[PDB]
Amino acid sequence: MTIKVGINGFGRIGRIVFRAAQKRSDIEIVAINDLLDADYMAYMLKYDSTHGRFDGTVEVKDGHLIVNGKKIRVTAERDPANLKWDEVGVDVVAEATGLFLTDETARKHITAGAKKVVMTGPSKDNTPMFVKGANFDKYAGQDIVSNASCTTNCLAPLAKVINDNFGIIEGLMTTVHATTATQKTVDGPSHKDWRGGRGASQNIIPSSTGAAKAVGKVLPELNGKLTGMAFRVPTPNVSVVDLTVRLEKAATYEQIKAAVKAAAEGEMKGVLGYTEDDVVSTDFNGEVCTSVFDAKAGIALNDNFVKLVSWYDNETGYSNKVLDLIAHISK
Ligand SMILES: [Cl-]
Ligand SMILES: [Cl-]
Ligand SMILES: [Cl-]
Ligand SMILES: [Cl-]
Ligand code: NA
Repeated sequence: MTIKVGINGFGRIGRIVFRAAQKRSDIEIVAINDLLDADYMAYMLKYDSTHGRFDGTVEVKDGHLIVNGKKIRVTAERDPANLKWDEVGVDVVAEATGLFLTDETARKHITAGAKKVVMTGPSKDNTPMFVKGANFDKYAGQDIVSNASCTTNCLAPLAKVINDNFGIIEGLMTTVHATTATQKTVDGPSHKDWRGGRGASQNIIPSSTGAAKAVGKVLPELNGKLTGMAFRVPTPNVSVVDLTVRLEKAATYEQIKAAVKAAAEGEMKGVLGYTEDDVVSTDFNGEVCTSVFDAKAGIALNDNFVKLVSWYDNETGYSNKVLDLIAHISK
């Protein structure tokens, strides 16, 4: 009904999740933790290069934050066991620091008073992952879950539809992805990912992403049938997937369009979108759907070998689904 949420990590996702929460009445952010002074969090919230100025009022009082007349407890604990979430009545924690993606590390929020935790990234251990449009129904009361990755949220719903209707024998996917915080402005160090340390604005950078393989986990029926890679390009936000699949049942492109459009207007409304316009990436900046099929962009070699294209706002879509998952596990 009215779920109290605590955000750990006020980075890109933390902040977009925060903004999306203002527009929902069933969820309230009541606390934020990060290694930042309240006055600086206020700044990061008020102004955003990609999504413009915060629609609302934000002031600082007594080292805490006041957003639209509500107190938000601001803390700067490095170790999550000290967060004392129960003091501000937190039901669920959105773990968004990118550092606690295992059960033992995330479990600390529960030790600190929170009832459940939602990792805003794919889990490094086998913490179960949930993707709206793919397997929310599979949630089974676990107290710690993952909302997977932004790319998986784009791919899973589309793949599910395609597979349910025509059967995916095998597929390879590519995502042309926007630049992110892990990259560098100019050629710099990235010991675990050499290419990733190259100047982001000057290059097309190949990168790895198990996101395609991870679909196998949220959609068991596709386990071992998909995999892929990514190219990081110089745009600040919004990415796109290029799924190339081989189908069991023959289907004309017109039939595929109809299948997706049906899903978008029906069962997967709000998750999977459909467009026939001449769109470009900026047209999805701010998009809430996690996957928006681009009918005109895709191409079919034949009734059984097709290349499908779907857009996604890697910050906004995912952030909204984090909230959707929080709401879902709180039923
Ligand atoms: Cl806003
Ligand atoms: Cl999983
Ligand atoms: Cl679902
Ligand atoms: Cl469901
Ligand atoms: Na709210």
